[PDB]
Amino acid sequence: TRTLPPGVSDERFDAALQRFRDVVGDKWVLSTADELEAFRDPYPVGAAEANLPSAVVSPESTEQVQDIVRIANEYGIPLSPVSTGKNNGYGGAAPRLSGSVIVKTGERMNRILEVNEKYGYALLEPGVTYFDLYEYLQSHDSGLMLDCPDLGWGSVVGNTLDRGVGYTPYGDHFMWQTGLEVVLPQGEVMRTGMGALPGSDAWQLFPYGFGPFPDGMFTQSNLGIVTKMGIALMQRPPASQSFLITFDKEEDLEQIVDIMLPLRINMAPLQNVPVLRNIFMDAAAVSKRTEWFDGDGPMPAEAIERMKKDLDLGFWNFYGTLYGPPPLIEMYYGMIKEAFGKIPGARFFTHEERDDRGGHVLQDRHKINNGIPSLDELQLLDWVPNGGHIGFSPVSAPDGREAMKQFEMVRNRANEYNKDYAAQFIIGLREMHHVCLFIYDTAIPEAREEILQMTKVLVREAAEAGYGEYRTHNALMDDVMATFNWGDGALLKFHEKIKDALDPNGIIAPGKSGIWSQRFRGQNL
Amino acid sequence: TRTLPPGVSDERFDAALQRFRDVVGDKWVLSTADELEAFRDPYPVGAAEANLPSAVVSPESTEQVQDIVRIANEYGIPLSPVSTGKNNGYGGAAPRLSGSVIVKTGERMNRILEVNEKYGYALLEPGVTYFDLYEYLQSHDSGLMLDCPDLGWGSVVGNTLDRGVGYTPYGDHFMWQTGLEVVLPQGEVMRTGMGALPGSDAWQLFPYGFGPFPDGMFTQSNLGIVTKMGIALMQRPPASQSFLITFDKEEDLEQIVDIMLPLRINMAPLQNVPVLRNIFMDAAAVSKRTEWFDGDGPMPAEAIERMKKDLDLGFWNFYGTLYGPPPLIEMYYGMIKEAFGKIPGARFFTHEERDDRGGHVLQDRHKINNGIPSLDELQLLDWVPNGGHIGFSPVSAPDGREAMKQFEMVRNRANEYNKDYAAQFIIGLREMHHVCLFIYDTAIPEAREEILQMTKVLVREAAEAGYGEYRTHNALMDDVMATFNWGDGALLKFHEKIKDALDPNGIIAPGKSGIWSQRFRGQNL
Ligand SMILES: *Cc1cc2c(cc1C)nc1c(=O)[nH]c(=O)nc-1n2C[C@H](O)[C@H](O)[C@H](O)COP(=O)(O)OP(=O)(O)OC[C@H]1O[C@@H](n2cnc3c(N)ncnc32)[C@H](O)[C@@H]1O
Ligand SMILES: *Cc1cc2c(cc1C)nc1c(=O)[nH]c(=O)nc-1n2C[C@H](O)[C@H](O)[C@H](O)COP(=O)(O)OP(=O)(O)OC[C@H]1O[C@@H](n2cnc3c(N)ncnc32)[C@H](O)[C@@H]1O
Ligand SMILES: C/C=C/c1ccc(O)c(OC)c1
Ligand SMILES: C/C=C/c1ccc(O)c(OC)c1
Repeated sequence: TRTLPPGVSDERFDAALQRFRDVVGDKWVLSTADELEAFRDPYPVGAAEANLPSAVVSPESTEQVQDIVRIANEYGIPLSPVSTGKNNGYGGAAPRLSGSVIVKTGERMNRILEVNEKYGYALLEPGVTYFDLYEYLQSHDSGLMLDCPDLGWGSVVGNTLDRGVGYTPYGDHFMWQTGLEVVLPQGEVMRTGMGALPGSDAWQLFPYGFGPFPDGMFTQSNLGIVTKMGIALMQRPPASQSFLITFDKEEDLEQIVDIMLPLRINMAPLQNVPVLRNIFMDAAAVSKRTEWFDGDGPMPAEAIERMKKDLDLGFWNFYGTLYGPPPLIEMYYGMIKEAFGKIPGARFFTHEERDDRGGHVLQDRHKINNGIPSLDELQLLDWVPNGGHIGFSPVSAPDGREAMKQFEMVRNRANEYNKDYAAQFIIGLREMHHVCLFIYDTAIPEAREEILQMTKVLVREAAEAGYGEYRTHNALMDDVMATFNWGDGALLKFHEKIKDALDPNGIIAPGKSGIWSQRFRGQNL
Repeated sequence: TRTLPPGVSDERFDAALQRFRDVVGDKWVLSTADELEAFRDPYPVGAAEANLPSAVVSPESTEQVQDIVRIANEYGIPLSPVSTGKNNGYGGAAPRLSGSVIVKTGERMNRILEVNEKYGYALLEPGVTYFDLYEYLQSHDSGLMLDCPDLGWGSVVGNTLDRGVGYTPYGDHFMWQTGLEVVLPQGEVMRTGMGALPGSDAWQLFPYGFGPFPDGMFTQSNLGIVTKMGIALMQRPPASQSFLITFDKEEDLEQIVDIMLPLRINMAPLQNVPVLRNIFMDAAAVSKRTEWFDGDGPMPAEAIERMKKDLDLGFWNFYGTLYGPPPLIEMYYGMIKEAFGKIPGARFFTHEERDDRGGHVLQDRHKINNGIPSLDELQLLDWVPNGGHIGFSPVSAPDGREAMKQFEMVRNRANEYNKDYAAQFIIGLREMHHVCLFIYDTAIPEAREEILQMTKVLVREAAEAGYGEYRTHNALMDDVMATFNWGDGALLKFHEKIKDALDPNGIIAPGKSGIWSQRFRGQNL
């Protein structure tokens, strides 16, 4: 049947659609079943249908966004804002609440408003992709570099709004976000920071402004539709060098992490955001599962050994980058070798030293860690047919015992539900994002349901061990928010109060981060 | 006459006081005229009496803070939270709204809850001063260092909650804040970030947690009473060196700033937060005004030259610190000399090369910039009798011309109101906090009034030129918030909406940052 917003009739939904067309143009509102297929989660989770959009609206400007918001308030139509809608692993462009209208800001609001070479910043609309900004920087012979996630087709803005991550020293996107413009849930427009001071030139210079600092409240949030965002850009260093350290054993995880911490916490000699990837992650990037194993169930030990040998990789593979004058690089690299060289079986390779298939990941990281966006990691989804992934993404202390515990816990369930567990620890100064990608066949109802049930188990079991997720998929948002229930669910109650105050009609992305406005609470969708 | 909360009778106040004594104990509620004299602003602004507390309550736990808040809500009594109450220049411990009860959290909530050597952080109650944490670190032979403002008697927490600043690489306090516990305006308690996850070890490891990120909303804010805060701590480097560069001309300001920017924006060779201080600031630190000029008006140029010559300082004096192995320090100092040595008249001194009176500020910065707290700068307040100061603190782009225009704009009004303009530019990566301290005799009603009128003029003039303040005094909060009125006052309306939703009875620090809850709006308070 036609997907309709909750509580809204065919007839009223038709009238609302026409008003959206009055604002944006007929070509810029999609509402047929065929046209909406493209906006389904590409990596669906759960057997049953879920996260169904009712329409897609593509506004050209902040004023059109305002008008759309006003219409949605009058009709009681929920709006789900995206930038580019490439949140794959977490839902793609699909709304948490079925029946919502997707507001695809990035389709037409895709301008680079300013790149300031002197002060090292950009001012962006939501449709500027990493590729788009890279092209700009290259075209203008900029001395600045961007910080990108693994896939360059996402949005500088949109990735930041979900507190996404990259891998240069500017890898904490939200840290470097400076100023934003947002349309609030009843249609009012607001600028944060120094941008609230008319005529200031400091909107991208000083993030805080005056008074309570609100920008974080627009991240992983349903408090508005963001229309402009600033971000600091790092100066490109004079030289760089990337390296891979292979570690032979699953059980080396503990020592790897413990040796890493003292080298990272001061931002030297580990200057970039290191990643520690398991052999499933690296093999999926360069090969299909049937190259190593075509039986049933989890891949046997002997098959794991063949991936390692054929690709010349370890069970754990550490990738980092160094920057600066050549002698600084050499000094740092020497320190890294000496430290991690304690682990029996450790082998080191720079980006100049390996040109082979297994080395493809190191070459990709050398691009990414130098702000050169890439789509090479899309190959991961060829690991099994109709491949998809979901991101289960607990936070870990930068402690080997903790990391090992988390690894063992996830691996036990992955094996039990027959899903391959590819791991990427993303290593900050004092924490790691432990990204667990389960790669699966999206066509098969039981695969999708095992994914859902396995990840619900892992959310709960992680939380019982004191671990929480940094980011999650539409299907897990209620379960993850339910783990952050210190003080009798104080955090969620606080969010809901602000939600209801700013969005009295319950319009913007209901259910994002488990935050449902009053009219939807307790309805279980 | 007895100071009472607004619309609260003598008897209703006496009843409240009793309820507060029941919670905290008799000794820990102050309510006599002369016990309250000590909580008046030490540097009063304006001729007329303002910012009068009705009582001070000193809780020993979060549970007590919750009960005090519940009592206040029942009675309609405003509560103005402070940590140590040393926000001198901006109000001291005094409340914005006369008749509020000061909640002096730090008197008895003064425990160092954790200092973690491995992960480099502290979890703190509000009463922990910089001197307290320093003593802890020294006693335990820690490898960590703290980051302090110029006066060590403040609160690690309280300073961060007003987005205050220090001078090491960790000098953006709010940037390094990681987790907090807050009592919300009806008495609910909440932990942010990973602290919301029961049993997490990552409260001080990963700041954002899950969902909308709220910690900024409790800074320069009246949304709660903070009871615990975490902060990252830097590893002490193996060596450090501080330096002074003196510049001879008032007109050198533009070139100093333009040369500085490329050396600062990448955190090297200017690793620390540089300060650029004028001769008035440095002379006040070491000498009284009457040493150089006796006369009620602006200091003549010949007296300025005498200050410079006797103290062997410039009109502009640049202070920085370098850290790391001794060869790194040498490369960076050499670069700094080569760049700033292009300004005619520039002279360079390390912390080993001055033992004279004018060198005293260098020695003090060498402490501060190494996380060694000091109160030597209290000498500034001896510039004139009964000395006080107010901070007029605009943000500047790191542009020489902008810094010069601000300098000239402020200097001109200072002349007109007969106040000396002491300047300290605090230089971030992409912005400067341009702190203007006006030092005056707090005992002369007319001087307190000129300070008020002058600074009201400066706020308006600066906003007409596109400059806003990062932080301000109780007397200026409304005027400063009024400058940030892009989009017909959008930012303030947003803040009011949240305030009213969290604080329906209008209890917590009414008027902080210009944010008044519903029962107080449109009033002359
Ligand atoms: C499958 C996968 C995913 C992945 C990755 C590797 C693989 C194989 N590596 C990643 C990495 O290195 N770092 C990282 O942060 N994420 C990584 N991913 C996940 C995903 O690809 C990316 O994060 C991607 O950049 C996110 O998608 P996009 O950038 O297109 O962002 P979006 O879908 O438009 O928005 C995400 C959410 O943010 C909120 N949002 C977005 N725009 C707005 C506006 N304008 N206003 C309000 N809120 C907005 C929404 O919640 C939206 O859903
Ligand atoms: C006169 C002066 C001041 C000064 C300075 C040099 C001189 C000569 N140099 C400074 C510097 O280098 N950096 C800096 O940040 N400030 C400097 N100042 C100003 C002042 O001395 C310090 O900032 C000082 O540390 C601040 O005072 P304190 O640390 O005691 O903090 P507070 O008065 O307790 O709190 C300030 C405000 O924060 C909010 N607050 C505080 N505690 C709470 C709790 N628990 N809950 C909610 N809000 C709280 C209040 O708004 C409070 O007024
Ligand atoms: C190789 C995968 C990287 C990744 C990093 C961070 C994420 O949140 C993520 O989500 C699917 C994926
Ligand atoms: C020497 C003055 C330092 C200072 C720095 C930052 C401030 O906000 C400030 O305010 C009174 C003072």
